[PDB]
Formats: sequence, C-alpha cells, structure tokens
Amino acid sequence: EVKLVESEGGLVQPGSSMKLSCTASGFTFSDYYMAWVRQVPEKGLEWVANINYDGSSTYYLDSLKGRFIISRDIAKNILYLQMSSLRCEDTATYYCARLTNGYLDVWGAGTTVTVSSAKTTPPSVYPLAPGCGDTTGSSVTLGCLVKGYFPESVTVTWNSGSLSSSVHTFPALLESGLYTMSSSVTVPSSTWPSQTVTCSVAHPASSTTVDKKLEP
Amino acid sequence: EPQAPWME
Amino acid sequence: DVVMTQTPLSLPVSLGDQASISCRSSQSLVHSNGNTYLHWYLQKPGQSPNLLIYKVSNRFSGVPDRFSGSGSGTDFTLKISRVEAEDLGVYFCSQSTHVPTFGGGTKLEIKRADAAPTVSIFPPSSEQLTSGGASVVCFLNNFYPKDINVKWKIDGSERQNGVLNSWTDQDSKDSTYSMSSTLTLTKDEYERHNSYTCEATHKTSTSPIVKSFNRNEC
Repeated sequence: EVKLVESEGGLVQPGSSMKLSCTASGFTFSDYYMAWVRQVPEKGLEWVANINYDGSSTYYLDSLKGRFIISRDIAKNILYLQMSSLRCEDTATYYCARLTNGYLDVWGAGTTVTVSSAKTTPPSVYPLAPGCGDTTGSSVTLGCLVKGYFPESVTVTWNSGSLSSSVHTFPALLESGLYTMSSSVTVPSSTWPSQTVTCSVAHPASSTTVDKKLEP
Repeated sequence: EPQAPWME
Repeated sequence: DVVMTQTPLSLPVSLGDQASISCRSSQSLVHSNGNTYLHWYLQKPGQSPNLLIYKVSNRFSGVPDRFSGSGSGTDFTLKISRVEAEDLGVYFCSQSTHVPTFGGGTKLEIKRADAAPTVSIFPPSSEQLTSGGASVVCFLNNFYPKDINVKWKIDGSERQNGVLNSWTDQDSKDSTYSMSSTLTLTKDEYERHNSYTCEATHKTSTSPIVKSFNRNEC
C-alpha cells in the first residue's frame, strides 16, 4: 500500500491479441481515474490510455487506432488493457497508474510486453569462478552468465536472496535474437567455497528457474 | 472536478 | 502536439550542491480553467517512475523540502538543493493541460573522486564448452567516471566482433559504475588459441589495466 500490480505480460506474436490486467487495492477504485503508460528504452514515456470513474469515458493515444481498449471491473477492482491486432512498435514496459488531477500519483512496477514471432527460449546459466591458477586476495568475485533466452526478463538472486549487499546486475543485451546478461557477487575469500554460493535465475516466460552452485 | 484536464 | 523539451540530457553534480533542470513546452501549459498541469517524476535505477512535484510547485507526500519546482507558461525549472546520492536517476517533466506528453528526461549523476575498475576475468565454464560455445567474461567493478573502454585480445591480436558491453546505472552506495564485457566465441575458435586478454582503459590510470589467462592453465 498503496499498490498497483500489473499482470505478467510477456511474448505475443504480431496480429494476435493480449490483455494486461492491473490489480488495484487500498482505495475506492470507482473513486479514481486510472491510466496506462508505456516506456520503450531509447524512446521515453508515452501515455497510452485512461478511464474515468465508471468506465463511461476513455482516452486513447490516437495512433493506437482503437486497437487498445481500457476497461475496469469495479466489482473485482481490476483495470484491463486489451491490445488487439498487436504490432511490433507496441513492444514496451507497460505501467498501470492512478490518475488524480492530471498527474499519476501511484505507479505499478511495470510489466514487459514483447511482440515477436520468435520462440520462447529458457536461459542457460553458466558459473563464473576464478580459474587458471589465479591467486585470491581477501575477497573473491564470483558470477553467473545467463545466456540464450527469450523474451526478457530474468531475475537473478544469490543464495535465495540472503546475499545481496555486494551484488551487481548487468543489463541484458540482444544478440543473435537471444538475450545475454550477467550478475556478480563478492564475498570474503575465506568463506568460499566453505560456505556455498548459488545463483538463482528465474525466467517467467519459460516458467523456468535454474539454481547454479558455484564450484572452484 | 476534472481528472484528465485535456478532456474536460 | 505539445513537445516537452528538457535540458540538459545529463547533469553531473557534487554531493551537497544544487542541481537545476529545465523543462520547456511548445505551447503554454495554462489550461482554460487557469491551472497549469506541469508535473515532475523521478525514475530511480530499476524502479518505476514516482511523482515528485505536481501542478508546477506542489511537493508530493514524502518529498523533501529541498525539491522545489517553479516556472510558468512555457518555462519550468526543478531545483534540487543539497543533493544526496539517492537522488540519482532520471527526472521527467510531464504536461496534461493538453493531450498528455512527457519530456525526454534528465539524468542526474553524482560526482565523486575518480576510481579505477576492479577487473576480473573468467574462462568459459566446462558446462558451456560441452554445448559448443565459449564465452570469456570480464567484470569491471566500481569505477568512475562511467566512460571506460575494453579491448579483447586473442593470442595478442585484437578481436572486435562478438563483444557485448553492459553498464550498470550509477550505484547510490558509492557513486560508481560497473560493466561486464563478454567475448563470445565458438568452441572451435576458442580451442585454436591460447591467450585470452581483456584490457581496460580508463584514464584513471595512465596505463590500461590488463587481465589475462591461458587456455592450457584452466
């Protein structure tokens, strides 16, 4: 609280429909206008649609040619965005937002929508450990290399979240039609491998989690 | 009253 | 179609100092009802945008008094006094007097003392090799400024293709950046050479840092 939570977006082929939902909680839903906005990297924020208290009046970004429909189930506290005849320029992160007097005072965490004909592919997770007769100092940097997955996104955690302080997450990059990203963690060298270090990589689009234990 | 001022 | 133009694109500021961001609109944002629907949002690394100032000068709940918005008509300014590291990220202006549009964003960067990267190199894992792939990775951790260059050498010879360079956003903890550089080869090329080197040029040192390994020692 306050809180808006978008549904899983994910991969959709061109021409097909997909519907996002957004669960609202902690305020009289029929007492606030609601909106969708989307963000493309390299493009910035774009207002997509909004809806008044009871759904009787809506606004849409004109260039969506009535292909998007915003609606709200007051009974269930849910905001919808139906996206018909889906196109490639609709690939983006979509945020649910609450609208008061022209501004957006609550935002959801966002959900990504990828419009592609390509297949869903789960990640390969590879250990990154010191090798080759390196020496180690007082600390040791370990990592996981996450390769060959589609669409975005994945989340990487270390030791199920209990290692967090010294973690770096490197943004994914698209090559060969597949994404690659990595993550690093640093721990005192005297505590590894004596105290195990495992990266957990979740890829909701493929419903897959890979938990890779780092070995020397 | 309006919440989307460009409409109203 | 009202255009919101923000300057500068990126603003470097020392801690404790003041940052000033300009947002201009292509038409007056004074609504016929008299209100000016010009708002400011902050998007921090890996988060959603959040409201900072609404209707030109009104601080949203939880926003420190040191965020101040001003302006009128077509010209607006966000001022952040006594900047703190956790202020970093992208500030967006937004207008909703007319068909709603957003500014392109201004990235606030925190200045700190230059710092050299800590460089780690990793050979391909045996798991990946079993797959016929061979990626070599270099992590360059906690460096400043963000500008850095990585060059890969195979047996001393520069290879330009097959490299992926990925930067984190600025960390509010130490005002540093990190980046990962992945050279992806096939197992076939990997097994034909011996020396794998990544060289980091950062100017934080006159001479580039080098990290290397030999395939036969792995």
